[PDB]
Amino acid sequence: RLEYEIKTLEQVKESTSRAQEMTQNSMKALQDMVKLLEDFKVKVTQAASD
Amino acid sequence: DLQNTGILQDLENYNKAWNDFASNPNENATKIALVKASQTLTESVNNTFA
Amino acid sequence: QLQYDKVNFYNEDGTIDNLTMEEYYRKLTGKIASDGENNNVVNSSNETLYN
Amino acid sequence: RSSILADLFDSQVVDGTTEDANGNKVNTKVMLSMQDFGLSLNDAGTLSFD
Amino acid sequence: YYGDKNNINVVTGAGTESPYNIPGWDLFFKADGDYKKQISTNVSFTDNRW
Repeated sequence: RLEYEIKTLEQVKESTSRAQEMTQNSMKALQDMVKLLEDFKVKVTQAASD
Repeated sequence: DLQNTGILQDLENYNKAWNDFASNPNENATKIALVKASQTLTESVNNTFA
Repeated sequence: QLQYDKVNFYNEDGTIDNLTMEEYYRKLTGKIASDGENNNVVNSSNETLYN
Repeated sequence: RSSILADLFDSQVVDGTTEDANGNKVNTKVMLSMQDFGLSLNDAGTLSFD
Repeated sequence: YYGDKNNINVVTGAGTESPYNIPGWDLFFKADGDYKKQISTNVSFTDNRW
């Protein structure tokens, strides 16, 4: 019984791990995009010196 | 069990290569690795039957 | 999902039982293992007679 | 930090300057920060003051 | 948007799936119930007897 339950378990950590890998790339990237978003506002806000 | 535990785990990686190709749906290499596990099972299957 | 799932096994006694391939095999193999337990124990009695 | 920038909003939007001695206008001004006052933010997100 | 209209879906559960991506059109073309409709004239008008 435990061969199945464990060996299935083994993949999940592996799979969950790689999923976590791209996520942080996304999470940090999303902050970067938001960091960008601000930068977009600044230059138009800069343009607001009408 | 020497081969039984090994062969169920071999079948387990047959299953795991799917997880990897699922995680890497593009690369044929993951297929190739996955494919061999596939008939690897069938090979043993035909081995026992005979 | 199939890795979780149970498939329903057409045994030619007419039955069809919903199982993982693992459990089937396990009951298949464990059946065989227990046979030796019975078989060898059955002998265990017998060599006792042999003595 | 993003909210902080909106809490300053570099420019000051006053309207009323144009190419030398042509066009031009005055006074549709809104509030905002002290950029046009003489302060400057470099694209590294840091400030310099005149 | 020419990517797929759905999040990346991958299995994580007792038979469940987990999204971990965004199909761009949501960011580009979906909507915020937080926001309303407003409408404008294009002209701005003074008195004209002068």
